[PDB]
Amino acid sequence: GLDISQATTLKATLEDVKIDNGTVSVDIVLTNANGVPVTGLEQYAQINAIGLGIAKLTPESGKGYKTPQWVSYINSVKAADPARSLANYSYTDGKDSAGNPITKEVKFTPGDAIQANIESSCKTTCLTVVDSGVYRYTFQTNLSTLPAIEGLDLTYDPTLIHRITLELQTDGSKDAKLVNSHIDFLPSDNFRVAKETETRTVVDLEANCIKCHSTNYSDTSSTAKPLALHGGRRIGIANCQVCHTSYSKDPETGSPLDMGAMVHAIHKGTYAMVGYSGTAYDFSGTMAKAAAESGYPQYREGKDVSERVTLPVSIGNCQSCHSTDDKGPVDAASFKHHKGLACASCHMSGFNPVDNSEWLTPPEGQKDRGFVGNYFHYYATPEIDGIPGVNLVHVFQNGGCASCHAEQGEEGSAKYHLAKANATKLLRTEYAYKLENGTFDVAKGELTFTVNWHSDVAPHQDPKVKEFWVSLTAFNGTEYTMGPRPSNGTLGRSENRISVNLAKVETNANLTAVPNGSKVTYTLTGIKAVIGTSSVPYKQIVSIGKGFMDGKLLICANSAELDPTMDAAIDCSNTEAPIYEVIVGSNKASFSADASNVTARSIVISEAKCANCHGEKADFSASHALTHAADKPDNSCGTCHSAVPNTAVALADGSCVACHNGAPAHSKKPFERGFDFKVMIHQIHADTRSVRRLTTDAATFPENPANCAACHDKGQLSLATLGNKPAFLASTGEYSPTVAACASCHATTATDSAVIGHFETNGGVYNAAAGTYTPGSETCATCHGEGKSFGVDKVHPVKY
Ligand code: HEC
Ligand code: HEC
Ligand code: HEC
Ligand code: HEC
Ligand code: HEC
Ligand code: HEC
Ligand code: HEC
Ligand code: HEC
Ligand code: HEC
Ligand code: HEC
Ligand code: HEC
Ligand SMILES: [Ca+2]
Ligand SMILES: [Fe+3]
Ligand SMILES: [Mg+2]
Ligand SMILES: [Mg+2]
Repeated sequence: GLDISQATTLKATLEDVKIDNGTVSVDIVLTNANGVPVTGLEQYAQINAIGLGIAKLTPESGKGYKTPQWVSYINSVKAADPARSLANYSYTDGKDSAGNPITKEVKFTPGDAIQANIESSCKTTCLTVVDSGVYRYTFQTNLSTLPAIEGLDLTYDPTLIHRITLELQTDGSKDAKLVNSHIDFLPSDNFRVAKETETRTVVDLEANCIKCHSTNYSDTSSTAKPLALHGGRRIGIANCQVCHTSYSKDPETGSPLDMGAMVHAIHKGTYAMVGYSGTAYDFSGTMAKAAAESGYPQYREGKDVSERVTLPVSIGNCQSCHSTDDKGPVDAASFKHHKGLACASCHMSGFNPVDNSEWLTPPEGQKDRGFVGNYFHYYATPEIDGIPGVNLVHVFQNGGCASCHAEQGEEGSAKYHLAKANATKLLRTEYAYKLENGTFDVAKGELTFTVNWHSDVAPHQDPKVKEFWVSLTAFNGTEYTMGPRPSNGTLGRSENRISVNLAKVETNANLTAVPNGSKVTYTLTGIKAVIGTSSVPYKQIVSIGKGFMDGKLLICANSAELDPTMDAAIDCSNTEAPIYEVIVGSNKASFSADASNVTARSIVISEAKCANCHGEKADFSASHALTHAADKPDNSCGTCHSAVPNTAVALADGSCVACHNGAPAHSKKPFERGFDFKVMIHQIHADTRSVRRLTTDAATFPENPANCAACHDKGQLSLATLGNKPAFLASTGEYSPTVAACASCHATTATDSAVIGHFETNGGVYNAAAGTYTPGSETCATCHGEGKSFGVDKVHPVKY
């Protein structure tokens, strides 16, 4: 009491107990959710797995500090399956400068390989009940009778910190009756629990991975996507680390299984390897491309997986995964120290000591540092590096050793990796500004507003300010509407938006700036529109007379400034240094007839949640690269199309919805790739968008898209006023607001006419003629609003 077969939850800790003579054993305390010990395991006919592993944490040395690494005592040499040993291939991608197609090559090194593993085949056979719920595992594996493996030192050493892991699973259970636990200890100190500061953690699931990954292991829905590997049984980092060691490899490809090398390459979209049952897992998507383009008979659609990982931050954004704020692992700084496979996993993509065998020999009369060392020291170039434009050899020759080789508490290559992110923070603080409310004299066509700038050197006088965009958008109090595309006007070519570069006051005849210390008052004139049936520029700005103003300031920063006590900002016309751009947003101010506030548009998503995956203050100019991207936002087509820059900053306050709303202007897309913000964002992240503008690859969303709480906070989906918004008029017809929201996943076309009829029965319109919907007519909220009978929070797999 209580019997395993009536237990609904298991919790286990193998925190307990220890070994001698090479013979290892450990106690497993198996209990309830509440903590009633579960009895009868050792007899149980419904056990799926019981696995235990053990490993020592060996030290490493070289120039500077290098972190310790796990060695499993349990290992074996695996041979490659001949028919699943992947062949080399190539594929076309893009054109060179002459306009000729570029061919890329992907290369492998199939061959026998070491793999760390655990003890899985024993199960109950190794168990002796010792107490209520408390079992005892003695390893079949003895530390003394371990078969030698070439290159690997497997000798037992009680002075080194040690790990044992448990994976335990019953009744086919993906969560409730699944456990991974582990114990680290120091055998020599009578097997005492290791201090956090003694073992090796490096990354923590919650501090480092959860910002993007789902850990809803029990998720039953069709779109579940929890981070649980190997049939669903492996979920804890501490467990990964025993098998995914620096020496393990996939024999079919030569790919490393080292945890860092594997994790960097997966998220960079370069990793490929063959796993259980000969399934090829290609994280680049290029295998499927090659198969399509020239044949590749080892790729089997519907069994092998070849899809490009689409990471929502830069692979250079280390803080996404490695803590720098001292609230993660105590050994978090491990990422600052050189380690061949880690460094190579980004900078040496696609190279190997067989196809790049020259790099095994240093240049004449230089020291041999191994394959990776020699690349970093001698052979790397900007044209070939895994991060294009990077020059490692120049840092070797010119930047001093402490650039990569770090003593404990030094920065090492982190000085290069975090430099732009750090300077970005400082410059956003230093150039912070406030927009005051504007006074719009509509009959005069004149908007006056004041910027509270950081100093008495105004934006147009500061050569480190590349551009300083302020955009104003009409807002009628219900929802933004872009409207039809007008003919061009002096200030822009949109009915509802004007963007003006305040840094170019001296050459803009419509713009005046009057400084008063730090405060600069700007007067923009020529905002005039004849109101009738025709589309004309500023038509809504003029007829509504009010709305919002948003700032997007671009500061030029010096990419060669690495010392954080120096000034990062640099004169934009400087020619020595490569320059990168720092973005500084603002408050969202109002404009109106007397400069009083305009009530804020409702907030229906969480800024912080977008930032979990995209990082803080992500920029989306590059999302506007397809069409008229080089047109400036004060100039004709660029008013809407610009990427230089796109003039929105924040994600949750409706800045994007100023354009991405239910009334796209011209060359309209159909619903199934529609322009309206909720429709677009739902379709991208749920892979229901028929076509993405800039890539043929579907987003690889690391959460469950039906987990509404990935983006929405509790209380944001009441749906109470949603039916009062304007319908979304797509190319072919219009869709009422709640319909557009739900059908973006549920019905991107009229495939299932029961769903469509459900919409039409309850006040909804779906691909109807323009003007059919009357705001107010949808009655969706009564049943689907949060907390109702079929509430969006009850019916989807949410985790708030
Ligand atoms: C206003 C036009 C709407 C819209 C846009 C939706 N609903 Fe409903 N809905 C209700 C019930 C009882 C179900 C079935 C529940 C179940 O089988 O578990 C549904 C189903 C849906 C869906 C899912 C359709 C699909 O199979 O993909 C969608 C997208 C949807 N609804 C949207 C209940 C109600 C109501 C109770 C009287 C009301 C009113 C509405 N729904 C209104 C709307
Ligand atoms: C030892 C029992 C393992 C533990 C614990 C974990 N993994 Fe693993 N994994 C292991 C091996 C030997 C292999 C290669 C198999 C081969 O055929 O050569 C892998 C493979 C992966 C992969 C590649 C994709 C796949 O084959 O499914 C991934 C992404 C992976 N492993 C991840 C991973 C994670 C995150 C783990 C902790 C939750 C983890 N594995 C534990 C062996 C073992
Ligand atoms: C998740 C998508 C990551 C990003 C982005 C970066 N790193 Fe990483 N890194 C990650 C993991 C899961 C690990 C393995 C930890 C382990 O159990 O081995 C690492 C490891 C490294 C290491 C090696 C650390 C060590 O073995 O002690 C280094 C040197 C490293 N990472 C550097 C690094 C840099 C510079 C990054 C930004 C440019 C970066 N990593 C990103 C996960 C992820
Ligand atoms: C990054 C651009 C580096 C700079 C600058 C320097 N070194 Fe380096 N070195 C680097 C790597 C990635 C490696 C491989 C490490 C591995 O685990 O494979 C090496 C190797 C060495 C070694 C061997 C011992 C070791 O620390 O692993 C030595 C002794 C060494 N490098 C010396 C060295 C010196 C003297 C440098 C300044 C003139 C120097 N390195 C710069 C990366 C980089
Ligand atoms: C991807 C997760 C990486 C890992 C692993 C490593 N580095 Fe890296 N490196 C990466 C990026 C995205 C960049 C460019 C940074 C930028 O702001 O543009 C770099 C750059 C470097 C540099 C500077 C190169 C130059 O300025 O020309 C060095 C010296 C460097 N990287 C070294 C290095 C070492 C030694 C690593 C192992 C600890 C290592 N990198 C891992 C991305 C990634
Ligand atoms: C992780 C669970 C995410 C959450 C939370 C948010 N986004 Fe996302 N998004 C994610 C991925 C993996 C991708 C694909 C990235 C790629 O390179 O293709 C995206 C994509 C976007 C895009 C499109 C970018 C492009 O095609 O140019 C947009 C505009 C976007 N995401 C916006 C966005 C918003 C506003 C979110 C909060 C409501 C948000 N995302 C959350 C991963 C995740
Ligand atoms: C008008 C001034 C815009 C604002 C403000 C925002 N976007 Fe936009 N976007 C706009 C247009 C005219 C286009 C068409 C394509 C082009 O290159 O001009 C787009 C397109 C997008 C897309 C394309 C997605 C796809 O079809 O797969 C994305 C992902 C996108 N825009 C994102 C986006 C975000 C997140 C914005 C707020 C930061 C945003 N846009 C503002 C016009 C305008
Ligand atoms: C805002 C008032 C716009 C201005 C000014 C111009 N365009 Fe545009 N365009 C706009 C939208 C919202 C869209 C997407 C419609 C959708 O439903 O997704 C477009 C589309 C195009 C296209 C099609 C390619 C595409 O990215 O979808 C083209 C070729 C195009 N726009 C050209 C174009 C030109 C030449 C303009 C100046 C004469 C111009 N656009 C202005 C919105 C707006
Ligand atoms: C977004 C910025 C991420 C963070 C932070 C981390 N991961 Fe990730 N991971 C991300 C994406 C977009 C993908 C592809 C889509 C998907 O979820 O399948 C992944 C994938 C993985 C995998 C492979 C899963 C599989 O198919 O076998 C692994 C093993 C993985 N990610 C691990 C992982 C770890 C350990 C992280 C913290 C150190 C982590 N990721 C952070 C996006 C993001
Ligand atoms: C991030 C990738 C999202 C996930 C996951 C889900 N939604 Fe969403 N939603 C997203 C955005 C960018 C928007 C528009 C935001 C804005 O400022 O306009 C929306 C909007 C909605 C709406 C309209 C709500 C309203 O305006 O009153 C609804 C009804 C909605 N989303 C529903 C919803 C459901 C039920 C989800 C889980 C199945 C869900 N969303 C996921 C972004 C994201
Ligand atoms: C993508 C992010 C979605 C949004 C937006 C909406 N829904 Fe959804 N919904 C989505 C998925 C992938 C699923 C399947 C979940 C599962 O457990 O397999 C669902 C489920 C439902 C259901 C269940 C009943 C049914 O007949 O399917 C209902 C009733 C439902 N969803 C309603 C609904 C409404 C009203 C939405 C707009 C407010 C809506 N969903 C948005 C994915 C997404
Ligand atoms: Ca394999
Ligand atoms: Fe035309
Ligand atoms: Mg002027
Ligand atoms: Mg564009």
